[PDB]
Amino acid sequence: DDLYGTWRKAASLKSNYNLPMHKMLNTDLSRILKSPEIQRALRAPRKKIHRR
Amino acid sequence: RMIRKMKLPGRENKTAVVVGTVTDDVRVQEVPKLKVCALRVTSRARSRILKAGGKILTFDQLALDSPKGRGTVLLSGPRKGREVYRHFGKAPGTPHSHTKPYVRSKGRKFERARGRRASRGYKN
Amino acid sequence: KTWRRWHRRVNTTQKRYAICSALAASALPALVMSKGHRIEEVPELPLVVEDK
Amino acid sequence: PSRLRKTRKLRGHVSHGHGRIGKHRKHPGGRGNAGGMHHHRINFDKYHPGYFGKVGMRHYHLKRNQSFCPTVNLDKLWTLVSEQTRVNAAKNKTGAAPIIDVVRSGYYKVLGKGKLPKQPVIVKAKFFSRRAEEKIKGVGGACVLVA
Amino acid sequence: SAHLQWMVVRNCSSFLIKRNKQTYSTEPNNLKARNSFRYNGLIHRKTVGVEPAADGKGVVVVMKRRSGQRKPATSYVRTTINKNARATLSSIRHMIRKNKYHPDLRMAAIRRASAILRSQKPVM
Amino acid sequence: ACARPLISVYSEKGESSGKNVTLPAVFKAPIRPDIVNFVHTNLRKNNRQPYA
Amino acid sequence: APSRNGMILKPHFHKDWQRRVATWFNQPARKIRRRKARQARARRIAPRPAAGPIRPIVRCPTVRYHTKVRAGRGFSLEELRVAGIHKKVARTIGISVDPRRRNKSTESLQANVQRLKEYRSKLVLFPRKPSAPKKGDSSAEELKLATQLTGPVMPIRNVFKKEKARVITEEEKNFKAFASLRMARANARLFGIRAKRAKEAAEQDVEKKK
RNA sequence: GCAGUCGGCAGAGCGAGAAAGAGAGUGGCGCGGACGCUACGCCGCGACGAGUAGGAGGGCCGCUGCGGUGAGCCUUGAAGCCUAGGGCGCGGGC
RNA sequence: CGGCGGCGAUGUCGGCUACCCACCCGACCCGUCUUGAAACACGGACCAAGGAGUCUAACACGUGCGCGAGUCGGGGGCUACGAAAGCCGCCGUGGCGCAAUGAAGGUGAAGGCCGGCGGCGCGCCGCCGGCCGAGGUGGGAUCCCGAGGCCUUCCAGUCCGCCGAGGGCGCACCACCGGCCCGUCUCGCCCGCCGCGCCGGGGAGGUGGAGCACGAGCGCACGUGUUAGGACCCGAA
RNA sequence: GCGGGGGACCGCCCCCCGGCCGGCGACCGGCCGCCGCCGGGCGCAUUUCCACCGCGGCGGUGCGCCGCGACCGGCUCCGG
RNA sequence: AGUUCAAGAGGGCGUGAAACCGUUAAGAGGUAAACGGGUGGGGUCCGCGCAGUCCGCCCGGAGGAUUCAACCCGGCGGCGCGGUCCGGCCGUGCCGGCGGGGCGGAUCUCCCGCUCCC
RNA sequence: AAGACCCACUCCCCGGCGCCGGGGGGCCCAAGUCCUUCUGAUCGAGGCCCAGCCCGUGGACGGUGUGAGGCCGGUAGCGGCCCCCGGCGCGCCGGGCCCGGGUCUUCCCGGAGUCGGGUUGCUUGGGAAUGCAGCCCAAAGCGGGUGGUAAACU
Ligand SMILES: [Mg+2]
Ligand SMILES: [Mg+2]
Ligand SMILES: [Mg+2]
Ligand SMILES: [Mg+2]
Ligand SMILES: [Mg+2]
Ligand SMILES: [Mg+2]
Ligand SMILES: [Mg+2]
Ligand SMILES: [Mg+2]
Ligand SMILES: [Mg+2]
Ligand SMILES: [Mg+2]
Ligand SMILES: [Mg+2]
Ligand SMILES: [Mg+2]
Ligand SMILES: [Mg+2]
Ligand SMILES: [Mg+2]
Ligand SMILES: [Mg+2]
Ligand SMILES: [Mg+2]
Ligand SMILES: [Mg+2]
Ligand SMILES: [Mg+2]
Ligand SMILES: [Mg+2]
Ligand SMILES: [Mg+2]
Ligand SMILES: [Mg+2]
Ligand SMILES: [Mg+2]
Ligand SMILES: [Mg+2]
Ligand SMILES: [Mg+2]
Ligand SMILES: [Mg+2]
Ligand SMILES: [Mg+2]
Ligand SMILES: [Mg+2]
Ligand SMILES: [Mg+2]
Ligand SMILES: [Mg+2]
Ligand SMILES: [Mg+2]
Ligand SMILES: [Mg+2]
Ligand SMILES: [Mg+2]
Ligand SMILES: [Mg+2]
Ligand SMILES: [Mg+2]
Ligand SMILES: [Mg+2]
Ligand SMILES: [Mg+2]
Ligand SMILES: [Mg+2]
Ligand SMILES: [Mg+2]
Repeated sequence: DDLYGTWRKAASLKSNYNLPMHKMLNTDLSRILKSPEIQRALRAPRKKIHRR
Repeated sequence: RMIRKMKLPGRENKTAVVVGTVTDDVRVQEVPKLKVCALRVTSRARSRILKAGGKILTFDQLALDSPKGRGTVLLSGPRKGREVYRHFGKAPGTPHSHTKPYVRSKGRKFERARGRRASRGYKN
Repeated sequence: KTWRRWHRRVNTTQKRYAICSALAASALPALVMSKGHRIEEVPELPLVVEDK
Repeated sequence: PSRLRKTRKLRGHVSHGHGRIGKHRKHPGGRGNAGGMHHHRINFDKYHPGYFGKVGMRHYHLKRNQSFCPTVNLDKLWTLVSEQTRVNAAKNKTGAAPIIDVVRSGYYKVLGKGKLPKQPVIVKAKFFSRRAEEKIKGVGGACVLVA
Repeated sequence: SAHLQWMVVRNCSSFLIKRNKQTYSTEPNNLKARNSFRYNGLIHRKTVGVEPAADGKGVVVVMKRRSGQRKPATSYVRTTINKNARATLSSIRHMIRKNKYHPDLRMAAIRRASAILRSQKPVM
Repeated sequence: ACARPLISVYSEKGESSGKNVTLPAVFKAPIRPDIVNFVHTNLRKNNRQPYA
Repeated sequence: APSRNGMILKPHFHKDWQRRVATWFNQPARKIRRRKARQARARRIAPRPAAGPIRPIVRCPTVRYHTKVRAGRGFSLEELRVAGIHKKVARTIGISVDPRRRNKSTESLQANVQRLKEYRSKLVLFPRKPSAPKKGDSSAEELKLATQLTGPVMPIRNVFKKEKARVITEEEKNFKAFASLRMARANARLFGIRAKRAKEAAEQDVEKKK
């Protein structure tokens, strides 16, 4: 925690270095998708096979 | 740029969304409260926005906040801002062509004589 | 020739980035087992033994 | 990586991407910048206007440190000092204006591009632009010449 | 998370076999031995495994526990089932369905119990 | 992420000591296998003795 | 032949450059050998500092660098004279000497004199015969507390006279910096020709009476 | 198109010519239910398919050597080579 | 198909392919230069092994990664693999970027409103104060508001979700119009003082510029293209 | 007067607390409840579980090889 | 005949390809051979083919098994904050301070050294 | 540099000599040929309990009838021993050297067929001549050289 730092504190044993930043913070895509907020905004799924 | 684009009338309490980098601008004296979603925010821009009382979101948080992007202002950086576009256009050496040429160095003996002065033959 | 560019300089921020990412991955049990280390009985994966 | 190069997909094709009619010969057109006034003249005039000819005075022994004058604009003028320097000057009421020596930070001349924030300042430089000094006077402030 | 670990190991795991236009995962709790996100037995918080018992009779079922995810010593709970075939499938189906424990692996585990039990019944 | 658990520090005989170190934040860094492989493919060329 | 829009390049590869190519495969070997020579020197001059003698404060010339101070070759003879150090004992007690350097100003002279008097205050001088101390040699306490110094001896730093926030006066608010620069350039450009014109029109107008 | 495998915490819909809600409140026994989803995956419709020079993509095509990996193979027989044997792949090849 | 038949253990069943043979139709020998090759154009008797777009540098553009108005330690230094990796920040010297223009001397990137005063004859032509303040027009992905409405006996009656006439703010970008900076030209009136000068500054209108007009660069890697190098390989007199 | 030391301020960080709030699904314990599984008892055979048999039915898949028929549907070429 | 695991390694000898040649076997043969498409015939082997498939449920038939359900004990696991059960830990959360510290700052201001001055 | 006036220590080095505490070379230093088994040969395969065969600061490598941490040489180790050659300290004899800083006064001081000029030729980024050389001219001393445009004045 002093070699590379936390996010609140920089690296004590490096000159100017902080921990890299997450481009997304919650990576649980399944937990994101089946959460209620997205599901109320989704349209109805079209699950039916219309073959020739 | 993000300050002035959310500054427009009717864009209050509303989230700035960019699918690129939010970089700092040091010729900015006052930073108002901004709710921002971006791919990357530069470290000083994070400090300025968070010390301004704002929120920085990422896109997975944006999806849980607004699943259809309601209350959003989608923004872009200047897509002609790179220096390649000053070289792009009409060929320099044709009339009324304000295109930067490719020079190894700039100076009085670097691409200034023949096609660029009326005295040295001709001027375009 | 000898003067082929044998050596590659990597940016210092990226070298610390890769050290950060490899350390972060060395604490998730799926990734080290997918590396093939036999850890199915270690008592905790960031396996810290005391300083003796 | 030689394995991502185009030469791996060109194995089995006779002319190696250089044509059967006009081949890959040695130097068809001269070496380097040959014919820049004769047969490459259209390219040289269309893309490099002013390449040929001789303009302006010679200066035989040029010392580039002599004309060294790195400039700064007024929009980055407060970036030379810290943030508490600006906010303490903002909150105090005695009119005690901070000094920005741009020679100290590494610039010799002040040009005036941006808007300058409404509070007094004393700016020291070796040279000033007219628009820079009139903007510092307009915001309230002083321009101090140093050497 | 699990999707991130999957995006790491989906092509660069040691359990990956890519031969003869097929793909298999030799992971210990991978029902169907399939390199998939769903059937991967390492990246999930909740995993089911089914394999033969230590002695040659019976089917042991493996459930991943909720707390010690980073603690592989106490993580998996093993239960040997030495019953008849219908009772063994009833036990596995009740462990998966009544617990609601990762319920899309129900008949992958049921069919694996059936395959191990058939492999344990001797040939003439 | 931001949640940092309490790693148990183990002893000579392998059982868990009473000690606890909170998890360093470098273990919550973005795990970027493309960047790690880029850093690996460029730093591993740096020990190469020349041949000609 | 040139293609479309691109730079005109002049590569200096028209000579037989491949004989005189200097690869750097002995770079970590040179670094490791220079390091061992440095530690061998530091071990040889065992209480004397490893980097070398003390170097004075010099102002760089040639306006790009004249705000910056740095380490010069040696203290000049008038600096040693004002510090009261003989110019031959200076190099024996560890002072760099530059005979060639003039002084043109008092302040750099005095700053390096005070540097010399700050260095002789720190100098722990071992006696020349080890079982018999002499008149000016250091005492046995600082002999036993002598160490080998690393880095430059009292390293040279840029000091900045930081100015507090002042109330701006009306004289500084009325001073016209750009106008004074333009008039300064005009007066410097026109000093000789105006003097010639004044002298000519002064001496030739005496023809009215002579 | 598919994260909707939304299951005794159940109710299994969304091809149907016509903008939108199978919305919610309040006054007037027997313990069951195929497959799927390497999301760089899988599925469905429709149209199309000449090719020199040339360009681009995919190669679970091939050689050598290095870094990881396969608790890999191997003197109960490796590489190589031969083969009227068995095959796979549009093919490179295996 | 919730229809059937026949043949089987030492002579038969199947094996599209795989070896040989038979027959019908098709079928001139490849590579190359060429408008045109099977050519009475050249190279090739046969087989094995070797055998030709590489590397370095520079530049351009595209793409990937990191950081980002900065970026970069490459040179130096400190502490088996390891000649690696880690560190240095008062090692960012320096490079490129953040500013251009002029031959150069040089100069160097918004302004308007209000209070006070035919000097002239800034009603016009400067400075004292305060305030507001970085342009506009058209198009413009997205987004915002909502006249009304999306049934289950029927009137209400609320909340949520959805749709929506119309009206908005308008990203990037394009086109146009203004604006600002340097060169140069034309016209014309002023303003300054330590030295009032062959001084210094300003305005209006055009016009030349590789500019500004709220950044986008740097480093690394990959790919193509153009070069300088033996430069895809072999070849002179 | 210089340079340096001391102090204050400001910002950030770390640690004690006092209080809300969030998470424990990258990160838990204790008891209580409901469930499921494992083991050991009691239960004792119109239950359960094994293995065989019928040319058994039901539903799926295929017949060893060589064949034929039937109707359904699609595209066609004709004819009355 | 002998050595050797092996002369199927015999002193230019490990492996021993192709071109080319000898012999054996089989097939063929007047439009030089060779090839593409389509069959047919004969061989070489292969399928260790040659009375041909099991799987799930139910019915019947005899057989075997100390065997099912339900209740008791113990262990393990999963899951309303059990509205507001008890306690911890963590926060890219915040507020409070009779708080106790590090770092930084171009934010301000008692002692020492040093330089002129009697 | 010398004189006068003050201030201030008697220790540097040579030639010999004896005494005290890095370099070459030589010789060495852990532990399986344990029990079965494959084989032409094993260094392969299995096993070695309650010390999970033994050593491991040694699991580099090579050799030995495939494949070896433990068979051998080696490897590791601030591991050992014996010579040799230094370097480094103290001590003795002889010899040398019998030495300075400050203040004031009085004296003194410089490299020529060289610089420099012209011309020629070569060279350089050096452009009315950067350097060199030949030839011709040919110095001065408050002088000379340089101060990247030839020349005069300052
Ligand atoms: Mg082609
Ligand atoms: Mg050709
Ligand atoms: Mg090509
Ligand atoms: Mg051509
Ligand atoms: Mg042609
Ligand atoms: Mg070429
Ligand atoms: Mg011509
Ligand atoms: Mg071309
Ligand atoms: Mg040194
Ligand atoms: Mg085609
Ligand atoms: Mg024919
Ligand atoms: Mg040809
Ligand atoms: Mg012809
Ligand atoms: Mg032909
Ligand atoms: Mg003919
Ligand atoms: Mg020919
Ligand atoms: Mg021939
Ligand atoms: Mg070959
Ligand atoms: Mg790029
Ligand atoms: Mg090495
Ligand atoms: Mg190009
Ligand atoms: Mg060649
Ligand atoms: Mg080339
Ligand atoms: Mg030749
Ligand atoms: Mg043999
Ligand atoms: Mg042999
Ligand atoms: Mg042989
Ligand atoms: Mg015959
Ligand atoms: Mg063994
Ligand atoms: Mg060995
Ligand atoms: Mg061996
Ligand atoms: Mg062993
Ligand atoms: Mg041994
Ligand atoms: Mg040994
Ligand atoms: Mg040794
Ligand atoms: Mg020359
Ligand atoms: Mg002069
Ligand atoms: Mg001159």
